[PDB]
Amino acid sequence: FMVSLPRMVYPQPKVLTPCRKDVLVVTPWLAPIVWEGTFNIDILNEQFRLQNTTIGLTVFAIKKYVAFLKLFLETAEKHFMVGHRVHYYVFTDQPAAVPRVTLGTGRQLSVLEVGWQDVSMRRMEMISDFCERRFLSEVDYLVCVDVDMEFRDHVGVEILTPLFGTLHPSFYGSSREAFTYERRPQSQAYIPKDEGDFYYMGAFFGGSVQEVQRLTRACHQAMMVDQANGIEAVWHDESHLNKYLLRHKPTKVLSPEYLWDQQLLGWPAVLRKLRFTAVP
Repeated sequence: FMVSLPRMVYPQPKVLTPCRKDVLVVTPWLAPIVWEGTFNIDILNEQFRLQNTTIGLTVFAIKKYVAFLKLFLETAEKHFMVGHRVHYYVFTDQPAAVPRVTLGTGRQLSVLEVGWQDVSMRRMEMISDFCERRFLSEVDYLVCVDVDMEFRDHVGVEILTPLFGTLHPSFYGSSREAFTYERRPQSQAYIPKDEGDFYYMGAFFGGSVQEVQRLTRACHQAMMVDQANGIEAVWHDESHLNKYLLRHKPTKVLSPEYLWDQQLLGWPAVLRKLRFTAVP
C-alpha cells in the first residue's frame, strides 16, 4: 500500500516538449533510460521515502583493491542515496584493512569476510548462494558495484526498479556486432551477431532483492556449466550478465553518466553529469 504524495509545486511537464531530444530515453520494451533532465528527483524522493526504502550496496575489495575503499565509501556518503536508508556490504579478504569511514544517519556498514575459476564466480555465488536470506531481511533493493571507483555526482532513487543494468561507457554508441559479447556457441553466455540490445557493464547493476538474486543465481549456474565444459566467457561474469539481460529485459537502463571513465573517454556533451567514475 502506497500513501498519497503531498502537494508539490514544480514545473509542468510539457507533452510537446521532450526533456532530451539528443538521446534515447525509453527502450523498445518501455523501460526508461536514465539521463539527467528526464527525472524530477523531488517527486522520486517523495515516492521512495514514503515507502521507507532501504538500499543495499555490495562491493568486493580483495587483495590490493582494499586501497580503494576509503575514497569509494567517502564519496558514496556524499552522493549515493543521501536521505534514504543505506546498508553497505563490504566483501573482503582483509577485514582489518577496511577504513573506518564516518557515515550519515540511517546508514550502516557490514564487513563480510570471504575466503581462479572460483574467484571469477565469487561475486555471483556470494550474492545468490550465501547472502540470500540476509539481504531479503535487511534491504529492499540491491546495487552491485566495483570498488575502484568514486562518486562525483548524485546517484539516487531514480535508479531503483525491479531490475537495472548500466550502459558500458565504451559501447553506448556502438553497433551490436561490435559489442564484446561472448561469441562462442559452446558458452552459456553466447550471443549471436544479430542479437543484443545494449552492452551492459558488470560494474553497476541491481534491482529488487528478489530480481538480483534471480540474476546472480542464473549467472552463477551458467558459469558452473561453462566451467564443467572447459570454457570461460571472454568477459567473465559481465558476459553472463549481458546474456541474462538480453533474455530478461531490465525495467530501467542507466545511461553512461552512471559508469564513466574520464581519463579514457573525456567529457562528451551528451553527458550533463559524470556521476560514478573510474579511479585513475
